[PDB]
Amino acid sequence: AITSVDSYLLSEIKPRLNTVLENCYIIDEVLKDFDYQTRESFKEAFCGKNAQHEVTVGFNFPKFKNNYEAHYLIQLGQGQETKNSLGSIQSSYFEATGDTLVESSTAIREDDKLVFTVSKPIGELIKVEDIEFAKYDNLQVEGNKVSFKYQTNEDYENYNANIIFTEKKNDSKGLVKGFTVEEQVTVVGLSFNVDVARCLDAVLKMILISMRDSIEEQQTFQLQNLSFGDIAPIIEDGDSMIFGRPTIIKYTSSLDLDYTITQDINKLTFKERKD
Amino acid sequence: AITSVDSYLLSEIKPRLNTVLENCYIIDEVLKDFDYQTRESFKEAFCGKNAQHEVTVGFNFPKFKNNYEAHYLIQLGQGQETKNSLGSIQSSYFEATGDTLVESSTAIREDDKLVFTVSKPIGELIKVEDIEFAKYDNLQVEGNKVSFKYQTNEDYENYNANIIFTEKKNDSKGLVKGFTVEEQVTVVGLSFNVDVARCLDAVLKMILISMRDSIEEQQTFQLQNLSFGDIAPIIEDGDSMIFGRPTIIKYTSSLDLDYTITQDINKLTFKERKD
Amino acid sequence: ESITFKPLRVSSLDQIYESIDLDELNENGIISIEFVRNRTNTFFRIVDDVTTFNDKSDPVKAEMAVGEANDFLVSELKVQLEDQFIGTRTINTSASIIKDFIQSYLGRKKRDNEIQDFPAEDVQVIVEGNEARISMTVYPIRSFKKISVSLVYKQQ
Amino acid sequence: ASEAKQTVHTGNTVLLMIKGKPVGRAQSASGQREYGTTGVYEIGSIMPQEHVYLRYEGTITVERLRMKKENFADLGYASLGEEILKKDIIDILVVDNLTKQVIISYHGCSANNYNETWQTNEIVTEEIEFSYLTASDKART
Amino acid sequence: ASEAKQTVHTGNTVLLMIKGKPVGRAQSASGQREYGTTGVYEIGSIMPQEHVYLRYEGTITVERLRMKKENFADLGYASLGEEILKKDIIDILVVDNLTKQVIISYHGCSANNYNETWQTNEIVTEEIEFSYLTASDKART
Amino acid sequence: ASEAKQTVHTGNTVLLMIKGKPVGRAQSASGQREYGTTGVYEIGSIMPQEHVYLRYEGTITVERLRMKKENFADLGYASLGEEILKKDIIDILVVDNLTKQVIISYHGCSANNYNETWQTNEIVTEEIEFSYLTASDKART
Amino acid sequence: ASEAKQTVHTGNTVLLMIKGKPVGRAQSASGQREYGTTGVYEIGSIMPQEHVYLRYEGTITVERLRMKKENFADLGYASLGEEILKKDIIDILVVDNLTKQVIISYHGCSANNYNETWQTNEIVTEEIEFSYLTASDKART
Amino acid sequence: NFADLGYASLGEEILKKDIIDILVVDNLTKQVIISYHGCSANNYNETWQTNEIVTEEIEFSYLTASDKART
Amino acid sequence: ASEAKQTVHTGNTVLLMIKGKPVGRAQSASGQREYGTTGVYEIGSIMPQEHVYLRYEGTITVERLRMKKENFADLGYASLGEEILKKDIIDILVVDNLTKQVIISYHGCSANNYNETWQTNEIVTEEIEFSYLTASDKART
Amino acid sequence: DKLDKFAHEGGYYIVPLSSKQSVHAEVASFVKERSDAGEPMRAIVGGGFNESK
Repeated sequence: AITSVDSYLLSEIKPRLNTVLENCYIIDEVLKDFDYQTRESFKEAFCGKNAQHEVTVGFNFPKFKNNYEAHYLIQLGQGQETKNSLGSIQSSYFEATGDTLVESSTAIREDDKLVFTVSKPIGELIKVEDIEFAKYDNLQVEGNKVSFKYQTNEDYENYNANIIFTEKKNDSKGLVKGFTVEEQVTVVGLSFNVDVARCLDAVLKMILISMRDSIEEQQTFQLQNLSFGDIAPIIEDGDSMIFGRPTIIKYTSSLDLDYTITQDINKLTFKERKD
Repeated sequence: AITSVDSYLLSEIKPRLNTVLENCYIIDEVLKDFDYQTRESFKEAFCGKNAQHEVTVGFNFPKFKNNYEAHYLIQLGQGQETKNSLGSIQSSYFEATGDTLVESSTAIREDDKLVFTVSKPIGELIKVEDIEFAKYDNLQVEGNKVSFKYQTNEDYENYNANIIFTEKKNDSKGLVKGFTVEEQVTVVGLSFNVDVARCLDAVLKMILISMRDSIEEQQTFQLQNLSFGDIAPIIEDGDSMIFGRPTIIKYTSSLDLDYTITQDINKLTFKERKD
Repeated sequence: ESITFKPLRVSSLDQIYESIDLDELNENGIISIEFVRNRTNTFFRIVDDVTTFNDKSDPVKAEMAVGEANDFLVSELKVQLEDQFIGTRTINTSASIIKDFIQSYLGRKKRDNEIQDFPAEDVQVIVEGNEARISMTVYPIRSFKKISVSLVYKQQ
Repeated sequence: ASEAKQTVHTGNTVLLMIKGKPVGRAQSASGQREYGTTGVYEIGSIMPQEHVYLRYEGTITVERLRMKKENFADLGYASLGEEILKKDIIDILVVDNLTKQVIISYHGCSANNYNETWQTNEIVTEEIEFSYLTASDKART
Repeated sequence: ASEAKQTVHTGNTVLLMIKGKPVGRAQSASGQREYGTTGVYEIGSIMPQEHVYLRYEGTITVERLRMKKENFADLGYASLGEEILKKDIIDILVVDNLTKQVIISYHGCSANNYNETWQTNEIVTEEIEFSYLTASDKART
Repeated sequence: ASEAKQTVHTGNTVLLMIKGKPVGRAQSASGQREYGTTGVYEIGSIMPQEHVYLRYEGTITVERLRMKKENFADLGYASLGEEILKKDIIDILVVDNLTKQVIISYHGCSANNYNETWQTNEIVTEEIEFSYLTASDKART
Repeated sequence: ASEAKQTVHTGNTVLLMIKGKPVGRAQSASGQREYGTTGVYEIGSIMPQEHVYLRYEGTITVERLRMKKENFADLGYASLGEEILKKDIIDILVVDNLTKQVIISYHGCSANNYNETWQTNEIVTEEIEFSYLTASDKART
Repeated sequence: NFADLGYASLGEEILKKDIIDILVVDNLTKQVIISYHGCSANNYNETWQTNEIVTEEIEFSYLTASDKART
Repeated sequence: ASEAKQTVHTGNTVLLMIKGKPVGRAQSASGQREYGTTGVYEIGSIMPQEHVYLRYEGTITVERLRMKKENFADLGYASLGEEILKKDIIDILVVDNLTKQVIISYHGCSANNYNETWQTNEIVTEEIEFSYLTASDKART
Repeated sequence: DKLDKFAHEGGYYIVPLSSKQSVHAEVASFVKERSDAGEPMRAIVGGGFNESK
């Protein structure tokens, strides 16, 4: 599973940043240490549902003009290989598996079992929220749905559960070959007003903190490290300077490829010899 | 609690610098090692309540002209992440808490208890000056005020105490997620007269020494380190050069965010099974 | 330890039940006293533990000693559990954590010989808002009841 | 994308919990177990005919930064004198940050030695080493 | 070009296999053997007249990164308590990535000690040390 | 290595019983026997023509850590004062832990010596010596 | 691990008393007994038919570090010269520290041997040997 | 074991046990190194311990010892 | 820790004197006593009814490093040849160094054994054994 | 009312010194209530002289 850190960063940042800027309480919590003036100015400009001004995020070298009132700029940076396993072997799988999904699913009644439906089939069930099925419940997964004994659990006929599971792709089996890569990605906020840049950097730090609970980087992009540069004038040739403070984010991910195996043994030929 | 080191530096420097320059005794103590000439010239120019000349402090890249007779210039500098905890967990709290406050409060008489009033409610009481309440005194905090038994302490009805306490924000509980950051901030004094710059640097060093007793950096910005650059001509294109000696200040702070928890257990369902 | 078969100091009894008389009482959930005589000694013994409940299917129902063992086990467990999570200020808790704590408790009892055996995998935990359901099984202890003997005499 | 078939544990996916309380600013922990395997050597063989388990010894260490509150001494988990004799056993749990499922739990933990370092240029640290009766990895999926 | 007459083994040409299952994210392994050679010294000689083999001791260590699944505890190969007593012997095979031929196999492996490290800034690692009855390099070409 | 497959009785596999109870916190047990063997010599030759058995001596030793309850003095299996004359014989069994099969039995055990020790930092050690009438190893087959 | 819950008497839990006082700086204490057990043999068979008890021997040992005050010589519990003939019997008790309950008592203790040592860098060690009439373990229940 | 195999006895059954002959042998060729004739038992010792392996010891007195058939 | 406050006689606190002089380079000293205690037994019961004292045996040992001057042979406190018959009894005192108070005294000391050793790299060791008539501990109070 | 006085006292075993059948029912009902409430108990009963089987 080749990793595109930049796209993941963008997808995590955009909705999360919009949600954070949606409400004032979270912003006030974030900007507790800042002075009244800059805090209130940033809140007036960008914060709130009905904010007239808006921030943006995008990759570097855009052929079009880019808004320099407040923008998050991303560039890919360097990368390095840090650790390897014997034969480049990372893991072995019997059934092809894709991404790990989290889905909410209300309990349902079936003639012998309570069940939960899901969007897609199941390759493996990791966890059901606040449940530890015993032998009596006889937890079974049958494609799309997971099921447990009806009678002794009948109080929970409409349990508002949620599920963490894994997609199923194929029944084939193979080996995972790959290594670990230690990658650096640079993120910088741009603004002709330095105070806006400072507040933007603080918001960036908070959303990076919040991201650590995300499933994907919990499973794929562990060992997050941060590093901040100095406030510098990005450009001097305009009528007014652009000010930005670059930040460097580090991640560790496992670049890997699935090598299928067609060998399947189903018969044995134990015979003696004579001389 | 996101940390803005620059604003804290400014807020600590301005009143403290004004107070230090207010009186001559402290300045004479500071400038003991310097020669008579420069010491007395600086005292004549800047020291004293009725000083005609005055120093200033502000951030870098101001669009307006800035006074270059004597000024403290700040710029943010670099930063780095140095240490982490398991799961990025820093601390656990049952009640939301804000800043740590110190308030003076004269004792008061209540029909059963001596009490101290405070400006704001109490989340936690750290210390009461020169007091170690015993069981007999039965120390209790009830929102705004703290109280102890009247009878055996009646000699102290007007005790001129002071209190170190913590604000109360909410009754909710959550987890503190974050890490430690090792940050560098640059401070430089500017003056077209080199001797004034030297004296200004000495004053800066003294106020940095004095700051170490401050509550906030005792609680937030531990491990202060200093580094001084060489006296250099900041600018040569004017009629006369600007001379300044940059200084680098290091700090360690814990960037963190409070993650609330809505799960509260209040009932138990211990039941057996049959087969 | 059950009161079964233990001696008693009572000087005498109004009636001396026969073997069949004793069997009828015990089979019908009546606890009685039995008399025996040594060479020069006499004992009054408690034949067995039985409650008024008649069915032999479930030992916990029939034998108070077995039911008592279950009673003290659960009650001591729950009160301890209340203190740790309900009573003491707990910030977070998961179903699995409860499962581990339960297994830790049961393992300690076995190490103290209070329980002979149990299924480790049978435990179930469910959490629903502010409530949790716990289900588990433990095998009751079994006491020694019957011995049958036969003798054969032979020459040489 | 996130294929769970290759994921590994790290410091950001683990929590250290005691009595439900997550210990704060915990840095590292190590676990050791010794089965005391020994071989059996006959007269007519240099090779060991078989190995046998004899003795189970296990210790766990924890490194922490001394918070001003809720340190191991203040929490009552550790001890500094005869107060130790009244301290009962504890269970130390390592639980998954994502699912809150258990990864490994130590039962009947007891304290062995206590170390604290006061230093000028670095944050205060303390180390504790426990001896436990048994380990368990139950309560899984 | 590739002249096989000078090739050597490396981490990319080796697989570590147990019960047919390739253990994943395995990092290193070391093998030790001691024949316990001792000399014989006569009265009329400082030199050792001859050496003799007396005792065969051998251990193998394995270092691994704890995957969230199929860790040594979950696989049943290791143990954490009295469950060990019901664990039978195993054979650990080092097999060539290219040909799938065997390079060296350890027979009758038994576990000696178990180590796991939880750390904040690094991926979790675990180490196991086994004691084996005999080694073999058979099944070659 | 496994519980069942090990051909040798480790200390773990063995259990010691007295009068339908196990002996807690047992530490050691030794059994010694002498058949009173002697040689026959005559004038004709120095070499012993035959060997014969004269007297049977049998003793067993046990050590134990004094529990706060269920000691030999508390349990009545051993006595301190004149009450010994009111103590009958005792039978000891050494048992296979797996199946409660018998390994060896001592019949008619009676006490010879009783020793006790207390020390500053050691565990209290209780020792006792038993002399018996016969020792039998039956019911195995 | 805890004070109350430990099933075994550690040295710490025990306290030693004489005549309503504790014995300071005690280090060791041992009690040995012999029932004078013998075997009965006859012409019919080699095996011992029965065992009987003949004579009761009971001795207790104590060691102590010579305090500058309250020694046995100072306290009168032991004597050096002819004053011993003016010393009556003594009773010793070994006590549970928690509750001052009795664990075992020695009645009629009289002195046999008294030993003393001095050395350059060691602590002065005082030892004494007591022979008693009877030993009883009652009032526990 | 010796008790199981009958080479040694615990009770009165010893009187029903005859003499035994022991041989010490070269492993390579099963040649004899030394032999003990007429072995009869003198002492039998047994030990059990918490973490040690069970140790069985026995003492035999014999009539003669011979080293022949080597040449 | 302090000189006066330590409740225990360390070797340093003690001083050994003979005939108004200290003994230089003393290394060890031991005193042993036996009251010749015996038990009374009768036909009625095995238990000893009473204990009595028969004979008094008292011996003291001393070791010393042979100084080039003031040895026992040089000082006349000990003798080698027939001159011993011209040597009278000696009294030994063991003294508190701080105040020259007496701790214990030996009266009527006479010699039993005298031992001497020489070795390549060790210090010359002189040992002597004294038998005395009585030992008294008075003048303390 | 007397039996209700013993609630929340921890006495596992309770014995009424009487032979009245109605009294026995009162204890059985009371014990039933406590057991469900979270306070297990056991009652021991026996009535009269040489009563017929």
